[PDB]
Amino acid sequence: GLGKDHEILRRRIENGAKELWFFLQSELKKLKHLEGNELQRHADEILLDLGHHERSIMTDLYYLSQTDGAGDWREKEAKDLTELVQRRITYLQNPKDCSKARKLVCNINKGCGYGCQLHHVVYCFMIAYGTQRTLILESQNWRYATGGWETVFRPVSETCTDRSGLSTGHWSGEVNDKNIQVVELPIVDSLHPRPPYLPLAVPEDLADRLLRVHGDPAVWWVSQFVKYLIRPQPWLEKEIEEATKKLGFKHPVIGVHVRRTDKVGTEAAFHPIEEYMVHVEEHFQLLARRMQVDKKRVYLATDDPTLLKEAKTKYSNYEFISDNSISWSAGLHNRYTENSLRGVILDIHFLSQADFLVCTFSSQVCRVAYEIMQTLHPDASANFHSLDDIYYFGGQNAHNQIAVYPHKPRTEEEIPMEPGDIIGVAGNHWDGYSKGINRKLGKTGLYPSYKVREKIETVKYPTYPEAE
Amino acid sequence: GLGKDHEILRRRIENGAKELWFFLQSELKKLKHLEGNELQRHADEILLDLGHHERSIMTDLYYLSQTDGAGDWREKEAKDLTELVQRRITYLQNPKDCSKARKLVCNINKGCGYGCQLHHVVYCFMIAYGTQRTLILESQNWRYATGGWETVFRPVSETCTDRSGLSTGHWSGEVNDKNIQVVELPIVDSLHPRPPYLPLAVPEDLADRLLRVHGDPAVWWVSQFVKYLIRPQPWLEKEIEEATKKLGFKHPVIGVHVRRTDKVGTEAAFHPIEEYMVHVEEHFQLLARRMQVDKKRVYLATDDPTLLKEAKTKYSNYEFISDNSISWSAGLHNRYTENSLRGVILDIHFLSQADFLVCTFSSQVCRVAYEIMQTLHPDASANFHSLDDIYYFGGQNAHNQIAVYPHKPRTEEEIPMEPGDIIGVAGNHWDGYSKGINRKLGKTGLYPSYKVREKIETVKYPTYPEAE
Ligand SMILES: Nc1nc2c(ncn2[C@@H]2O[C@H](COP(=O)(O)OP(=O)(O)O)[C@@H](O)[C@H]2O)c(=O)[nH]1
Ligand SMILES: Nc1nc2c(ncn2[C@@H]2O[C@H](COP(=O)(O)OP(=O)(O)O)[C@@H](O)[C@H]2O)c(=O)[nH]1
Repeated sequence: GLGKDHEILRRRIENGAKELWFFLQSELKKLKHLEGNELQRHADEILLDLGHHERSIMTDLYYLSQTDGAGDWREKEAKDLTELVQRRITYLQNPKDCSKARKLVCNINKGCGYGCQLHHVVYCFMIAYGTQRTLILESQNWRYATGGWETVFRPVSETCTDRSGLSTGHWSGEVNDKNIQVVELPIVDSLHPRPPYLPLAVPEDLADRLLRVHGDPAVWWVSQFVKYLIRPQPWLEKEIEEATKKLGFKHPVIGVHVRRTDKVGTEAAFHPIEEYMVHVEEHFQLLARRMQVDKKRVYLATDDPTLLKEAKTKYSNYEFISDNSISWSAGLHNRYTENSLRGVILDIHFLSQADFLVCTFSSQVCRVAYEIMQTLHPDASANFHSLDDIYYFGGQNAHNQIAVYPHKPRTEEEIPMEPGDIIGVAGNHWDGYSKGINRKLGKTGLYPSYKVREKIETVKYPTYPEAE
Repeated sequence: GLGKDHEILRRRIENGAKELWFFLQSELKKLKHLEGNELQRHADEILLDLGHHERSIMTDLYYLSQTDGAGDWREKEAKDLTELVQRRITYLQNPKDCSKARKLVCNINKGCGYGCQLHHVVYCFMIAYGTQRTLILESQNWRYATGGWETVFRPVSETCTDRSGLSTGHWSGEVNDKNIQVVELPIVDSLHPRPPYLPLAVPEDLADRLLRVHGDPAVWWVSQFVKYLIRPQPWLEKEIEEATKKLGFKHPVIGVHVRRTDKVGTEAAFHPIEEYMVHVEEHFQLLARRMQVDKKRVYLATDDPTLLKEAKTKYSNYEFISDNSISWSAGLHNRYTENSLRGVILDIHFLSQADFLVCTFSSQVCRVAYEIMQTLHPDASANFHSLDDIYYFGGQNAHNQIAVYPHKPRTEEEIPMEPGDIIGVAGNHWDGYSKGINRKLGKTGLYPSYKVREKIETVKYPTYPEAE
């Protein structure tokens, strides 16, 4: 039948939202007959009260997601899917005869940072999976560690790591390469023609089961290849375990990635420590409603060695967990060394293990951590707050949404929408509005974020029946 | 396991609420840097936007309550519970040997109106059910019908309507009356001592099952005795069927009870038609998100014969279903007579069949309609908006709540609250705040309504196993 707690919680969520609406209607009407100081003090007081009121609703929603076996079922179903995908990838990557295997050769040496390079391999991997070719990762002279991938990670194959074959060619399309045994894939920006096995689409054979389980199936798919790629060598597995003990990493803990140095004034903006911490504080207030928070722990990953001292001074009621020598190694002068490589691998590891992630998704470092985080819980798709971009995968196809409720523009900055219009989302402004193009009309501008739904794209991937 | 629609909807409720919070933080920050007419225009625009947003959340919460068979299950369980209770009541009321049966004698001539008098009979009935006494209703000279209860309703017993017995006494307590066959019950104001079988408590053997099904078990329990009492005589049953056809009562329709005449200046205030209609319009806006509303219908029940015309000209886009001659029969100089009794019974009936009820809960007329409504759907506990009181039953024990989140008073009109404090609630101001007494501190004042939860009270009632 129906669960007692499920029904109490659903009714409490309804009633809490109603009480919030009652409160808002009364307070905004009072507010619009004030001025000067009294107007501003009341505005602030309303926001304070709304914060706690909204967090109690979120708290009941968290409980609703777990009652009456839901949490256990979601865990068992997520575990079952990941074991299936990993089992497929492993079968693909370990043919019996390497001399006769179809192969796709990826070169790690894209000229960029660790996250960008890791995502390059993921993109190679996703296309190899889609074309039923064993991924051959060539990583000699990898600028972080010229010994190659196996400096930190397991080889991507136990049986087939050789690039030999009866015929080799540069990628030219799935059909043309039908009978070519070894195909060389370039970086995505040089890829012509593009195949369908790219983010943010998901395999159509997994799409239905994924909706039952995960809030963002596109990231889940990406993360399955990240999971396989970062299988640690024995020594790295030990380094992570030793770091966990030495740093005192324990829960609850919130991860904060503050990207500075060369990202400032090229691809992203400078963000002061206070802009990250408002969301850290907001989230610990949430956690405190459902668990006791002995100590407010923040794992701080940054390429600015001076930030740790600044944060500690400004937030003395927080315990900042952070490896300042790792920060030093991320500086421009030492970035492309093995010591630095392991610094970022560890920072990304602990970022990914946190209960919540606050950062700028414009940085590949945070995206990797967010991606890995998906492999650690049934549905961690919402456990982040980004100060700029929404989730994206460099080289993805167009991210589209579908308008569900009509919108009449109130200013010229807003675009109109009718239920069913394809909206190409460029970003969420985290203020109730997103920016995108209404492809129906060809107009670009702002629209209310709640009035659209995600347009999840599917692709016919192989399902590797033999892997069972 | 978990339903696909259930999970999509829960996540959409979460995101919808997140986006509402993002919107409010942005818009309230903007409001506090505006003044004058500019400030008032933006505040009105924000409220329009918020309304549509809140209803999209409420709509999804509605859909959530129906997915994966929850509606069918809720329907079947509500039917079993009422069939069980009615079967028990019918067993209690119809002993084989009336001359030997324990009886409780109730006199209908409490000096008040029909709703108050019906609830007096409910109060007698409830105490009779708890003490395993057959209810004996004495209704001669009823101010509404000199011929008594059976002028309109069926006798409360088919086998035992005679007050005879070997001993008789005035109420003096279940223990002192253990061996007294016939006990005479006064009105609740003169009841000494009080037994446990009064609202808002519910029977402990039903309490868990009612929480799975119903949002206000106290009203559900009351409604079970109302349902039994208003079983109609043949002439009145046909009268109801003919009024339905003649008035064009069909769905969707919203019931509006406007109580004036002698209630104004004594127990309630005058409320203009506009005040009821804002909530009528708001609920039709909600309904339109999930269904096609061909016409916006209102069943107007009122004791002011001049209102139907004013309402019709003020709301030319609405269809008003009303019996103006019933409104006239309710006039002060002619209210206590059968034709008027018939009028209020039909008015209450149609109010109770509406999809939503807008009224003043300070009027017993609306409370009766709200109670009957609980017997028409699995869970209609929330299908109302009162302009003044919350639900209450005349004579009920103290309605207490339990503070769940702490509260520091911002003004002197508010009371402090700590988790666990017992709060005796006087009312809900429908603005985010309630009024009550923090019984721990002995302070009266205002507190945020969402910070408390309802303290469901249970009583050990007989279960009448023999009734199966
Ligand atoms: N250890 C560590 N290294 C960082 C951090 N932020 C940036 N770096 C270094 O700078 C590089 C940034 O390049 P990339 O991973 O492609 O991410 P992006 O440039 O921020 O988009 C990383 O790979 C690291 O080597 C940090 O918080 N910790
Ligand atoms: N037919 C009809 N009678 C009404 C209406 N409002 C009030 N009355 C009459 O006035 C009485 C009001 O007394 P009561 O039922 O105890 O409720 P209350 O006085 O409003 O709290 C009703 O019982 C009716 O007899 C109405 O809308 N329709």
